[PDB]
Amino acid sequence: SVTGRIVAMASGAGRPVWGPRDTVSLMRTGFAGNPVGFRSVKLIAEATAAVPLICQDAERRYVLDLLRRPNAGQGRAELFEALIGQILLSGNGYLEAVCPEPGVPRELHVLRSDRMAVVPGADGWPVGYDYTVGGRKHRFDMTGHPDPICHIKSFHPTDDHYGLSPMQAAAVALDVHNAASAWSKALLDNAARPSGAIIYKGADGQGVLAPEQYERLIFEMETHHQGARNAGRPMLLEGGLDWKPMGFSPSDMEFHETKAAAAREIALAFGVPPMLIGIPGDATYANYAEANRAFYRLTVLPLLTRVSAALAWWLSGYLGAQIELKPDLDQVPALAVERDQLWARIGAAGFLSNSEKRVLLGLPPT
Amino acid sequence: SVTGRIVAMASGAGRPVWGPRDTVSLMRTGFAGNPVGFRSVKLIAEATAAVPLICQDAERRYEIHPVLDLLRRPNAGQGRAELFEALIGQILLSGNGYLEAVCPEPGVPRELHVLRSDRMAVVPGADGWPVGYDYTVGGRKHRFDMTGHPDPICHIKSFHPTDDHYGLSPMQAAAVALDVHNAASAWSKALLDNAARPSGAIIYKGADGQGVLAPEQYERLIFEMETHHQGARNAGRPMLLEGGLDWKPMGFSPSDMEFHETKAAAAREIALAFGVPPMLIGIPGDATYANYAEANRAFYRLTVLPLLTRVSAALAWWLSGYLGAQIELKPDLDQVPALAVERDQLWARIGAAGFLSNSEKRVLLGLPPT
Amino acid sequence: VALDVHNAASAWSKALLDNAARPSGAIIYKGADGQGVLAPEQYERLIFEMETHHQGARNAGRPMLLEGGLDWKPMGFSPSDMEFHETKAAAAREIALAFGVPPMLIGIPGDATYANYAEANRAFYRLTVLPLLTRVSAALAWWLSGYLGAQIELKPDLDQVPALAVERDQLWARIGAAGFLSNSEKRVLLGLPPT
Amino acid sequence: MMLNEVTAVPGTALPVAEFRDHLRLGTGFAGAEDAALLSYLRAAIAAIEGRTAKALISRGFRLALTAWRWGDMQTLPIAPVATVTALRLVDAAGVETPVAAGWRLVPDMARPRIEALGAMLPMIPTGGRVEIDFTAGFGASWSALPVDLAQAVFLLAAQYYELRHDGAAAMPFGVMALIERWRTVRVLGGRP
Amino acid sequence: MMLNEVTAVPGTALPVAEFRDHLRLGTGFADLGAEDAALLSYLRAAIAAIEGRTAKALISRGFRLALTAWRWGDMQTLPIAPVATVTALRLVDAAGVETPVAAGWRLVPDMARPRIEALGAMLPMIPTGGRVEIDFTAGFGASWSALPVDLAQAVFLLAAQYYELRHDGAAGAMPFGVMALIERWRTVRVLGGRP
Amino acid sequence: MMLNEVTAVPGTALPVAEFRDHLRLGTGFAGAEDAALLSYLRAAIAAIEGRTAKALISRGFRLALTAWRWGDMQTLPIAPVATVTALRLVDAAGVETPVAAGWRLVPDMARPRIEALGAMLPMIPTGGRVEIDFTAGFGASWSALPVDLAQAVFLLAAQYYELRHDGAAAMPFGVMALIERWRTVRVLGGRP
Repeated sequence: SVTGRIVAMASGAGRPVWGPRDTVSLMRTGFAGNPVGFRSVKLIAEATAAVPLICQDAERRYVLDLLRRPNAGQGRAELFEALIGQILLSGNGYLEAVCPEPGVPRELHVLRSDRMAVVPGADGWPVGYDYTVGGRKHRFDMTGHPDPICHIKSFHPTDDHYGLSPMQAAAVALDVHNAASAWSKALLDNAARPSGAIIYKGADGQGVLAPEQYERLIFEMETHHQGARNAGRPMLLEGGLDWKPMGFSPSDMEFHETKAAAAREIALAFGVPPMLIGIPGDATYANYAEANRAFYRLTVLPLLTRVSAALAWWLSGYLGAQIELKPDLDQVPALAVERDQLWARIGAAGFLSNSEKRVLLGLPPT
Repeated sequence: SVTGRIVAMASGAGRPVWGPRDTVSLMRTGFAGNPVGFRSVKLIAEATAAVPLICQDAERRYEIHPVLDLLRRPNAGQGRAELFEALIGQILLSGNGYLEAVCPEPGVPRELHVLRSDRMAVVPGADGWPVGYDYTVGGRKHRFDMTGHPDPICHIKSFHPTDDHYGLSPMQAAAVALDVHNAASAWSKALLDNAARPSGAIIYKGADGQGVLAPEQYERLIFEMETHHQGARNAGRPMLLEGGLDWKPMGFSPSDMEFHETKAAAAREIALAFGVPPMLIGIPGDATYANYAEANRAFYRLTVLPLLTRVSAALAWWLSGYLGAQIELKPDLDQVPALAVERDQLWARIGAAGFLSNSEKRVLLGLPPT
Repeated sequence: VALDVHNAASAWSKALLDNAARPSGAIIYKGADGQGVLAPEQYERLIFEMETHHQGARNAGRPMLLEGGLDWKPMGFSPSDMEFHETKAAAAREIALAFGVPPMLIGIPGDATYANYAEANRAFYRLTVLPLLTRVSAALAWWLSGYLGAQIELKPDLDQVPALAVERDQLWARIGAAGFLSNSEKRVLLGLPPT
Repeated sequence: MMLNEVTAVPGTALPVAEFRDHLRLGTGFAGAEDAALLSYLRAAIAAIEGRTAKALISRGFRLALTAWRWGDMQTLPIAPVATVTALRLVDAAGVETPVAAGWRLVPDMARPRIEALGAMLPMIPTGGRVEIDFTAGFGASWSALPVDLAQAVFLLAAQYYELRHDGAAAMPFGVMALIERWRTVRVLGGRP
Repeated sequence: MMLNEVTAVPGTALPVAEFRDHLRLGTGFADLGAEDAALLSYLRAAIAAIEGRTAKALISRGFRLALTAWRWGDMQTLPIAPVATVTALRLVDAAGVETPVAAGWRLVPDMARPRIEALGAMLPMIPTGGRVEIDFTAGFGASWSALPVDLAQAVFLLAAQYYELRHDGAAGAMPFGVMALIERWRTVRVLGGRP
Repeated sequence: MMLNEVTAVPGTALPVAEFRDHLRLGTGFAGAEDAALLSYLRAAIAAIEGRTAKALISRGFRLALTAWRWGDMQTLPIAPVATVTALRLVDAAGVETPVAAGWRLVPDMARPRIEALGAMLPMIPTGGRVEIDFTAGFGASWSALPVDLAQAVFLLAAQYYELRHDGAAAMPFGVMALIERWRTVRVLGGRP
């Protein structure tokens, strides 16, 4: 805050900082372009929208009607699939709230981030946000307490206003995976293999054959020597004629292992293990119960606990009491191998009494 | 909603926006073209139609509900299973799902028609909300109107980060991999149909450098080649070659495996986009999942139940606008047969944990208490 | 140095797919001389029988009559896969070796050093996370305590952290089965409030 | 695609007077009449304008083709072009209606190409194939040629004169080594 | 990119009086001029033969580079190598009305790659359907006495074989022959690629 | 990088008198005037100073280049150097301000290089490329040359004299075997 007066005047007071130029050229080539970058985002965004939430800080777990029905359009899960789908794509999640009422706003709208930019202002936190579609701006205001936009950032170590968005980190492996799939797509569409060649040198060093001879040569090549029904006709080559059979020596595997390594370094950046989306390779995890448990612990529950904590602070500016809102990490089906060995650990600890092990598992004692 | 006026006037208010330019072509060459894109949709579309639904409003008693009477038979000649497989079969194919509703009586409309998303286009309207949908068959519009309370079309969207009005349709994401699998299969279909391997060649140069053989000689050469030297019954005749003649045996140097490992790798990326595991549809490869109790449980949790819980969430909100009381439809996650290994370790944990009483573990498992 | 091998061997393949020329073959036309171009009426004829009849997936294997002068010399692409592939994955692992993650955690392919994610995630919170967090919280314990008279000690919990469960099982199974000592004596070994 | 020329070169534009100064002058005897010499220069111009795809005297052509290659292209084969006269666009019978806008001639020795404005090029009716009349070549006279190309005509027309049938006899800058830099170097044998 | 020349060599600048002394024709006769239309006719055919193999100019006439689109962002290499004092860079539009522009272009003089090298990070923009004519005088010197003498000796070795044999008759090249003298004036380029 | 020379060699410094003593003396006839001989020595000096990258008469050069290679380098191409005269450093228009400190000429037949003092070399303005005038060569006369290099000039200028066009005729120490030890041997085709 004391250093707020020095970073904002160097970044430019009261102006819009645009930031990433390729925030939309990576979306259409890394999310609608290749299936690995498509699946890895849709795997996480559908998963972080599936974990339920609990209302703590009220002294007892109960705005939950706001999140389950934000607006006329997108549903609870449709809201988080669009919110996390912007943080994984561009590192920045935005949330418009309209509040005709003084507290607990009516609708939540995920403002998409590629048409959204900050303005720092004189000090500290950004003064406004500009939703620039076409040539038209909006200029929201943050010079008040309720602050109509929550701005969820991923970690960015060099920039002060945006996120890093793992698609930007894997931007080379998206281009290796797009082009190597476009290598094989093109190579099936523009490549001449011949099954052979009938060479007619002639009496000279060169000689074409007459159109009475060429229509004869096609007819005995079409009828007798082509097809599956003609594999092996012993092909009397006269004087001068010759059949030189061509090959096609690189047949399989044009950039096959460079594509599969590029297909896994896309999955490395977003955080999904390669068993979940279907990448072939070595068996790192064994039996999917530890691969799903590694997914909901390394890259889903760290991601959703930072979004739900930013929903917890920004929504608590509208109602007076400060609210906490964190994922439940229970009644989620991937952590059942985490949960049953907990229930087997203190369950077989027969020294402590029955009221003393209900409190370890989160059970109300009776 | 406050941002609605500048996003609606950008594309053009009151005029249709047509959306993607090749989703009507990817259905012909990516769903009726290859088996893998065919099977990946039909495996998901016939799985989301299999899962039952729960109609709940604060007591969950509605097993005789009119919506569950509506969904059981939507319209004449299209059952519940044929409705959702035709609805999910539009979501996975073009990213957009649509439902017409006809209502003579102003509540609980009588019929639900899955309007296909090839011939539908949005109207972005005034306040960032689509005012109309245009059903364009031939050269004829329809223009449904959603400036009302019932709003006769629910519009199920997949996530699209660039477009404001449509979805992304995982077929469109794997469209490069559909073109490798369609063409590497047509490589082998062509190679078997127009390619010339000879089993050999019988060179007749002659006394010159070049000489054809006489027509009395040519019938003689075929007759000793047709009768004595061809067939399976003549494999190995020692073939006296006099002066001039020579038998140069030809080969076929790539025999197997023409783009074979780039077709199976392109078959798997089709299965990677829609989200099926490759053991489910039958793609050969490494066994990522183990024994079909994992992969079918990973199928109803990564790509079926996340898809069905938001189609039923749009049906929960669009239908409830037809009957005062709000409705919540969600999948059952009980007596769905692929989540049995999930349900075993729930019943084995709470069944063996004998420190708490019987009426306290019925509510953990979801049973009516006694 | 290992970041510069992994950044450049990935840009080797990005470049190689973007500016490299493989032809599927070449159609040599020398002519009657040693050197001869073909006429513009001949060049449109040569493309049209090559575009229509000889290219594509639908034309894989046309027997291709080559008259005098012409010749089809098929080209290859002799390193196809694996351009610095094993020196990129080995450079990917040295990046993961410096920060201290195990390669099964982030997803680098290779040999399974750790076994089954109950080891590697327990080796992750003991070799490179809890040694790092116990000294960040140790500087927070000393810098903050200068703001409030009483000294403060912040340290990580090492209890209900979910990757140290296999460490916590064999602690509870050793003292749980060792029934020679009493119940109020094994609550203090496990860290429980005595009763 | 035919590409016949409109008018042949007159012969009064060919250097039948300067060819005999190459042929026997300075060293030799001060032999044949002008009709014998002029039959050998145009037999040597047409051997080099076929090997190098040039025109050399700048006569007028008519390129009548039935389908454009791209919609922003159709390179012209005869290389040094200037002043495409008309883009006639006949129908079937052909009342013969010309067009006068939409394209720009791009004078270029590499790819003399017709490159329509924007992205759309004038389309062709059913049966009514489009013809282009253009005047390609270096200059109207013989003194406007590149001199190495004009020398290789004289080195070749003195070969067709001084030895009559296909008999016996390579120097550093010969006939082939002089016209090897006016030939068209293309490496597309592909679909586009 | 057309690259036609504005004016040609006047013919008075060619050393016919020295090429006559090279050919060992004859010294003191009353004729002495029977080949001035011929000895000059093979000097122009051997200068223009070496200008095509070396991409040089040798007499410093004035050229005009009429092109329609800049090749790269800023540099625009010129084909003819020895350049000096680009006269005018005009920027034409759809129809005539040429307007000269100083344009912040500057012409690095170098016999390796003679280029323009825009100093305002972009070459001046070409209108849609308009040309660019670079007028420049490229070459060694105005007279014959300003040439490099190894290149001027290759002209006399070559124009004397067009004199001494009229039709294409086959002739072991000498240590520093015709080809060995111009082979240090050729352009040594190894880029077949997109940039 | 241009490297034009300031002044050509006068011809009164070339040995037109000693060349005819190589050419026809001792064995032969005691043929052509001095302007015919002198056109063949400088046509043989410029063939050997191009193959060996030398200068041989020590005239003055001007190397005008736009970017230095390193900051402690820029080897000079003409090999035997002595007494770099000035390091002019022009601006755009060029009031033409010279610098007089910062660099040391290192006379070396291998890499005649300019090697600034310390680690910083005089930088170049925007547009104002730096020119170096230096006087490279063996000696001002002909008697200061290495005699094997001066013999291979005479062995080559007697070749250009005694046979006129590119005709027919290797001895142990020929023309090539004498100038093969004055040529520049470099094996860097790389980035630095």
